[PDB]
Amino acid sequence: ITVFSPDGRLFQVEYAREAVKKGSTALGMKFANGVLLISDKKVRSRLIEQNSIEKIQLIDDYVAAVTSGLVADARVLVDFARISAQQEKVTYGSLVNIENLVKRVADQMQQYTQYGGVRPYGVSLIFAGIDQIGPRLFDCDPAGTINEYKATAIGSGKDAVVSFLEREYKENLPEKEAVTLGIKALKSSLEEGEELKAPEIASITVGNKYRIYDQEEVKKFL
Amino acid sequence: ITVFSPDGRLFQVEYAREAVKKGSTALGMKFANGVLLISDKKVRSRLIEQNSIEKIQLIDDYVAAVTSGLVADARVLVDFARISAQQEKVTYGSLVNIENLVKRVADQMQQYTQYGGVRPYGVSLIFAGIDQIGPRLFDCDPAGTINEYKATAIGSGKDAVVSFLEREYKENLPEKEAVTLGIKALKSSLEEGEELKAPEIASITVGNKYRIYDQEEVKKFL
Amino acid sequence: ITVFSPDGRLFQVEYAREAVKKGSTALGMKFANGVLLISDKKVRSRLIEQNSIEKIQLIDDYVAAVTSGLVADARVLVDFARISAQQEKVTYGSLVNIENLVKRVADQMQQYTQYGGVRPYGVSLIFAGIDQIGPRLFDCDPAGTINEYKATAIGSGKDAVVSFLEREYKENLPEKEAVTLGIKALKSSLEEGEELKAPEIASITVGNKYRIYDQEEVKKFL
Amino acid sequence: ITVFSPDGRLFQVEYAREAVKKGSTALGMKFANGVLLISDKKVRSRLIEQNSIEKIQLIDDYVAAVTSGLVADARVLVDFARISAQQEKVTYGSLVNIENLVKRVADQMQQYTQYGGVRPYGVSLIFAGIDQIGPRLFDCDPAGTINEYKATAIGSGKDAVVSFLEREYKENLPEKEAVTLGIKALKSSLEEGEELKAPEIASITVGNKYRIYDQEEVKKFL
Amino acid sequence: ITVFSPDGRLFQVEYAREAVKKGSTALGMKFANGVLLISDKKVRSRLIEQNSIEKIQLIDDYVAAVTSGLVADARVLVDFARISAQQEKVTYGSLVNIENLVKRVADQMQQYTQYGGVRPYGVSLIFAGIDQIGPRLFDCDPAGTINEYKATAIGSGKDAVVSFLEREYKENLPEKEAVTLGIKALKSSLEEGEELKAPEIASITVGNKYRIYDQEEVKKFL
Amino acid sequence: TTTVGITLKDAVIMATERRVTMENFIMHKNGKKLFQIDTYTGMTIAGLVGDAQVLVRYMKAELELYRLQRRVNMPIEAVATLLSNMLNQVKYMPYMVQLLVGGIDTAPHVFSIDAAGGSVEDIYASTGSGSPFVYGVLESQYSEKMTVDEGVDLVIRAISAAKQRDSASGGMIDVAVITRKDGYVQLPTDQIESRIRKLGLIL
Amino acid sequence: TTTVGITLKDAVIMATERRVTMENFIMHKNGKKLFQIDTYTGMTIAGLVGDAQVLVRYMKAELELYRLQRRVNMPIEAVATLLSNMLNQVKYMPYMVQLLVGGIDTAPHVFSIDAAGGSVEDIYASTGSGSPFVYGVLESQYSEKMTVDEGVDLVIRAISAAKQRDSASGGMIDVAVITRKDGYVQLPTDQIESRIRKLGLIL
Amino acid sequence: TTTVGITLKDAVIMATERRVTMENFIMHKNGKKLFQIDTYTGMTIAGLVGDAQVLVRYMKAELELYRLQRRVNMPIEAVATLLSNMLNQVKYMPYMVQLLVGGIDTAPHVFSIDAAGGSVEDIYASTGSGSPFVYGVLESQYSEKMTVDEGVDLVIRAISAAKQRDSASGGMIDVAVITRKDGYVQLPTDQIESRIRKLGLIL
Amino acid sequence: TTTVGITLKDAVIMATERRVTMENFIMHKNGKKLFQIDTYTGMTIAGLVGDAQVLVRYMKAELELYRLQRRVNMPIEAVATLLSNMLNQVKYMPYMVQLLVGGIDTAPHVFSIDAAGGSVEDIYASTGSGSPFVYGVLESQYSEKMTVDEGVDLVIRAISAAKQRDSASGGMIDVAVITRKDGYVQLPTDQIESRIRKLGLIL
Repeated sequence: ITVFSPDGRLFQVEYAREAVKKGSTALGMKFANGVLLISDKKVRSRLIEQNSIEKIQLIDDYVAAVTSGLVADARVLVDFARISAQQEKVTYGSLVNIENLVKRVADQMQQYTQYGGVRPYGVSLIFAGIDQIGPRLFDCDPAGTINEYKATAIGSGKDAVVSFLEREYKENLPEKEAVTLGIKALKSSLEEGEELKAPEIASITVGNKYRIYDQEEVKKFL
Repeated sequence: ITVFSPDGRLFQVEYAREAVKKGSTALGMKFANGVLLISDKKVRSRLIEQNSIEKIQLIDDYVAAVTSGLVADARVLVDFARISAQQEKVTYGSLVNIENLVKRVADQMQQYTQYGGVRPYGVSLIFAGIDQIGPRLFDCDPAGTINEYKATAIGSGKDAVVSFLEREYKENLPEKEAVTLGIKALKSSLEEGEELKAPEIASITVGNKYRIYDQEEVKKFL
Repeated sequence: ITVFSPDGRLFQVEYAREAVKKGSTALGMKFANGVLLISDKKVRSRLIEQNSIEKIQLIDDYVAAVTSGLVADARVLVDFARISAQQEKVTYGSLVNIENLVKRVADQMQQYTQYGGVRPYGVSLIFAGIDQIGPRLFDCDPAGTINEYKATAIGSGKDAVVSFLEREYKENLPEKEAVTLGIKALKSSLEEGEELKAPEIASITVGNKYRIYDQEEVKKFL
Repeated sequence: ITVFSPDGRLFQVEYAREAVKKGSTALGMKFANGVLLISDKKVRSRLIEQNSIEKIQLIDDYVAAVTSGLVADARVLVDFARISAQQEKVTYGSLVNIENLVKRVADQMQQYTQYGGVRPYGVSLIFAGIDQIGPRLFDCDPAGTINEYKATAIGSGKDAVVSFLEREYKENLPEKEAVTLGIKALKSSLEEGEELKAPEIASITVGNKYRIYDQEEVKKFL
Repeated sequence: ITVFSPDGRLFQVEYAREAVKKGSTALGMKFANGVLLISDKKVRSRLIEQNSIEKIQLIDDYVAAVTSGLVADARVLVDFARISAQQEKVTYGSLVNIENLVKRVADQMQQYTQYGGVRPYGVSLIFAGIDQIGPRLFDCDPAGTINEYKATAIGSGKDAVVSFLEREYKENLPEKEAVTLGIKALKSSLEEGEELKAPEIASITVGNKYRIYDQEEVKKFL
Repeated sequence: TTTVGITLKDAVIMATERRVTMENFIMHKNGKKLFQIDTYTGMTIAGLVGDAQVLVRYMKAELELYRLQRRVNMPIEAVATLLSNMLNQVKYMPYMVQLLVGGIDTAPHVFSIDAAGGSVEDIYASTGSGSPFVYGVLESQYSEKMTVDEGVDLVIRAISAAKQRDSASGGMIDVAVITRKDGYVQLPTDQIESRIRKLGLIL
Repeated sequence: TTTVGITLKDAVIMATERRVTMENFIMHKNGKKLFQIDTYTGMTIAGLVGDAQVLVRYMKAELELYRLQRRVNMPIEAVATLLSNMLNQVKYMPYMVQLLVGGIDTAPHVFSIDAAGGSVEDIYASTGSGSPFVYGVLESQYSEKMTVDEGVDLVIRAISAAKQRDSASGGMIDVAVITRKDGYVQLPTDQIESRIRKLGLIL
Repeated sequence: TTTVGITLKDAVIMATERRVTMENFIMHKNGKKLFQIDTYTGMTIAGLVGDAQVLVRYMKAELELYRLQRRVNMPIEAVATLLSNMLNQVKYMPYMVQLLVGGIDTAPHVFSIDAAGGSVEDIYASTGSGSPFVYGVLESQYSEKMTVDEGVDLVIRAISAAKQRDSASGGMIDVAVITRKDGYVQLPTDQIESRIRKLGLIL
Repeated sequence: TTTVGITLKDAVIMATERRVTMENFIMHKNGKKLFQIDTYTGMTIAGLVGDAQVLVRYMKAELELYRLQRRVNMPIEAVATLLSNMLNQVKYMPYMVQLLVGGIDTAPHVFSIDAAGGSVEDIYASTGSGSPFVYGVLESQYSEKMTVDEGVDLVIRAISAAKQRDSASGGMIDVAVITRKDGYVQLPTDQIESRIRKLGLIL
């Protein structure tokens, strides 16, 4: 699990990544003075309570995450991120750079790829928020590898969504236009004939706290 | 016990789930201001005591669980939920959101899928009760995966019962009509010519504490 | 040892059950205001101190156990049951419900099927006594699975003994009639023309302590 | 992972060195009263935020590192090095010889080739800075082997860059000419018809703190 | 790694010795009132600093060591030797018998051939200096085996150097003649026509501290 | 503080006042010092407030846990024994409390527990600074043959007497009656107030 | 220090002054002793500055975490229970503080918490060296039927009186009003000063 | 010891004297009590010399680590908060110090921190045995509208008055000015002496 | 005890006496209080003998280790920082000592380190019961322009004066001079006696 192959590969980590590819698609993008997240939900049965166990999880008022891959692994990691954010705020009085929070989470993941008696987390996360530097968007994978982005995606439709954004994405769009772009990007990832039900959507702009779009505001984009 | 396969699967957890498909069938469903649970059981012998029968366990006065799979594993997780519920009541003076209890139980199960030197719990659980949000119904599986439901089932008859409920379930039924619906649902999971003996039934409504339907009250629904 | 098979089985646990099957037959039954245990001695060699390494063991004055399977594992579990009874009595001043004691023993057995680094106990037990609820009878297997009974058996002759009790067992018998039915049941488990030589018998009724029958008292029943 | 082959090789360490060969190219060289570092960047797409996940990492004001191989493993060593630098400064008031810091990092890497239950770090590092002896340039590999250099390289283009420097390198160049030579050595390692996108550059001269060339400073070389 | 073969061999320890056979040749010899070390030095690139990471290492002012095999492992053993020499000096006020230092080092190596979850050190050391007994010369191998010598060698040229000294060595040579016998002996171990570049040389005589011969002063003996 | 508990034939009556002081400084006129901790079990608290509060939370939790596990209520003597073990285990860093435990199992029981885990059963008991005054009233006027309504009047009298003479006692009087028939029943204030008038008393 | 918390029909009003002393030495005329710790929850601090400030940081962090985890604000009583558990756990090595916790859940609440974790709910409470003077003003002038506006004037008076007679109190009076409709609102300094004038007071 | 920190429009000015005593015994006439701990951050130290010197090293180390990790300087309030957590965590075995922390982030700030971790922001502050004399001079002559040259003259006066009256203060006055335009700059000794003369003073 | 260290342009001179007492009881007339601890570094010791002897052994061992590891001598200020960290780490169970550390790196340095790890650089310093007397001689007679022979005479005067007035000081004066050209040189006794003879002194 912590073993190099002859070519220098960590096969357990690359298998952890296969688990991530099975999760549903989520994306984030920076726009003029803000950042947003959009999560696809395949919600299934009418017997489910849809009003809970959400894909977009607030880490605090200024930072949110969405995950893909093993659901239980993901929850434990989101818990870790919340607590770790709180420890930083207690220590310094605030959280100046979200990048340090993402590194602490990614360090926890890296460690489960290096020590024996433990498997990697089968998870990918996107973190989005505003710190003292500005709006931020990062991703993080089973290995603890991180990147900061203008736009990005995770889950089964990752590659479709990113192909679309490479062509279509422009910096500094208004919130409404960015949401539209995102909704469109997400649609591109679907099988044709396959329709897109109520995605989760959340955004934040400089000077404010996160808003989660209510079920009504999301429709106006579908 | 904690290894990814090339396709990102955790086979030990998938096998622990096979253990759950062998247990007796239980179900829960929300109704008008309330939630109930119904458990089947195969008592073989007449030499067995009925009434010490350990199925539908109260966690506290407002929360109950049924389980399926390995009965000894299940008993350990029900003790964990009981103690964990008490620790929350002592810390905050009450239990505001049953979902946090279910997460602690599920987090305990996830860890046994991640750390070596230990096997997963071969158990699924349903938790039902009332908190500040209202009536809740959750399930939880060997991986520590949880969902909130309108109605659900676990055990060997799971698939039939869910199919039935998917066609027959309606919200905001009166308790009487819900219990009746649950009994029909459970009966539909049986062998042909196989009679349903007395199941356990428990319900709770907003502003009350759990009631266990006694031996004779149950019989009225058969 | 702590591993699921693809069908969800714990083979080490199932193999520990095989060692239990090789042990001597014992049984217990509830009767009018009481409960008894009968244990087939199955001795050989006039060189052994008969009436020394007793199969029926007092846990306290109100609770006894009989075991089957590996004798050394069994001794360890009985010692654990004794210390665990005293701990409860020191804490609360008395032991209100024998089931909790049985659960503590069962939990210790369960742990040994879940954690690597140990094998299960190759032991089954019957616990019989009187608590604040009335006369009690439980059994407990290598998995830490437990049941409450009106009558039950463990060991090589279990199936015959249960089969026989399933026919002949009547509820609220006088002690002397209960003991006879028990000797009857135990005889039926022997191979053709095999001879039952002095079992251990112990009994207890509400308001008294246990009595172990001595050798002269058992012969009267043969 | 901590095991000798019949010829006395540590294959796990050699496999970790394979991972290092896939990393992006970087180099350092001492010049007149100074030392510099230049890193190539495998730039994903325009969606990647460039201000970010720098290849050149300052360890303190007088010391910097650049790494190649597993990016999460490298991040962990770079954190370790920063803290280890601060611990020396607290202990003695300053950091007299940079080689003791590189040895502390290399010791930590050496351990992960000797104790079981961990894998080696899949990382090589170049450290460059000024101490009491003067300008310093070391490298460090997955085994914890260290060398001091005049000029050196790591990553995929290592062998190309090194052969170029072996012909082209001259001691005591002025900074401008050291940088120009470095850019040349990097271009030498590129696939024909592939274009140098614009590296990271950083230099330090005696008496001074590190400078990180900005994008338009690097432009005058590309 | 800590296992016997049927003929009572420790193959991991035999394999660690294979690593040692690959290092550069070094030798030590006692002469009149003194002892010297000479080390073969594989220069091998003009981009390497010809100054640091020496083969001859001072343990304290009166004791030096030279090593062959895995360089990182060697560095860790030398650090251990240094700290261990200081511990003795603090405890007793000085270091009476250098052999005890060598034994503490050899013990730490022996331990890594006996306890699981670690591999041996792939290192041989020669120690030389002066103590109350006089000039000392010891070797130490992967097993922790030690021997005291008049002259000895380690590295790929060991057999030739030892051959040569076994023929030509003479007790009580003056320093210059000893150094000359030493150099010749090192010349004899090379491949025909391959030239001896600048070796490291250090010597110590009774009532003095070590001196390291400078580049120019070595050249004289070539 | 004044608390009292008395047993009658098939009943336990427990009562307190409500004053919370910091030395002479009356912080709260109306603190709570009487709790139900199980179906047929009450507890009164005296001594350091944070300690007593922590103990009431623990006992609520453990007796609920215990009842679920055993499927019967913890016997009153078992409750006193549990508290004994708890307070004795930290005797050198103690909960600075006096406790009364009262309830019905197969009979009525009142237990008095001290800060070192000493537990003694009695027919009646009183704690806090006002307890000597209550012991005066009780010695003089208690009878084992009293009915519940007489019992209730008796404790109102004892605590009113205590309030008159113990400046660390005051506020409305809290009464609970515990029976097998009706369980643990806290009396409503208007009903306590009404009795205070008919008896001829104050606060 | 002087701090005060009052409940009214659907409001909580909390206020402090701002003096920080070391013995008689006025080091800071203008420290902060009133904090919002959740959407409808405020806290005032008295006692050792370092300990109180550590508590304020914890509480802001824990109430934020709880809210994310539970998706509802911690009930006010739950905040007080939490603090009560935390302070009692370390009662022999205490946070040397008095705390008030006030806010709105389904009803207004003010809780007073001591250094042993004794927590008691009240209609009003006051802490710090200036609190006995506040208690005098409130005994005489407080009414459950006051409006927010008159409650605000009440606490300014009470704290004005404390400042006049307690040399460890002084500086600008800080006021916050907590309602369901407006959340936690700190009254601006110029509004408090306007009130001081209208009522005929100083500092 | 005497140290002082003042804020101005876009400036912080910090200053100390240099005397190190062991009771009455003047051991060192020129100790250092003012340090740059970050690009725009200074600290002054009073109290036990070993504790203070240990803290100066931690803080230089930690603020540099943080700036490398975050790519921006630790906000001044975050520095006071960090110190405040450190000192409180060991309050029963404390660093025996008073600290001033001063600098610019988006604005000038001076924070005073005590041995229990209490931290309060102020417009100006002073620590050490000489501080009450400084507070006299500051009350009388400080104005928020002062220029930097005036502020520097002000602190020389305040420290010169403290040295005249506090025998545990003495030696050369040390001054640093902190701005965004120029960072932390310690004034040269000859510049301070020149001002001492122009103002009509000594030592 | 009396010890002293002085800096001159390119030299450090350190010196001690040798009396070891147990109160008034002169146990040893000829103890050693001055030690070379590195090529260009000396240390003096005052205070508890066992403590100070343990520190000398650590310092000799650590500075030699550091030198082997770094291939340069530890800078004098680094030695003082090392010591300062060590003593402070154990300040509530202290080494009961006062230390002087002197040497030449790029410049001459004297540091004085106390039992809490407080370390201060100065041009000269003295420790032990005899130090006040020494400080009198140095204040009156020290000049930064002195030559080595003059500085040597000065410390002999200073220590001779301390010996006359401090009964816990006595025995032969020990002197060492540290320069880059010559390293640490312990002056021969015969040469010190000759200077005592020359200068006109006693003991």
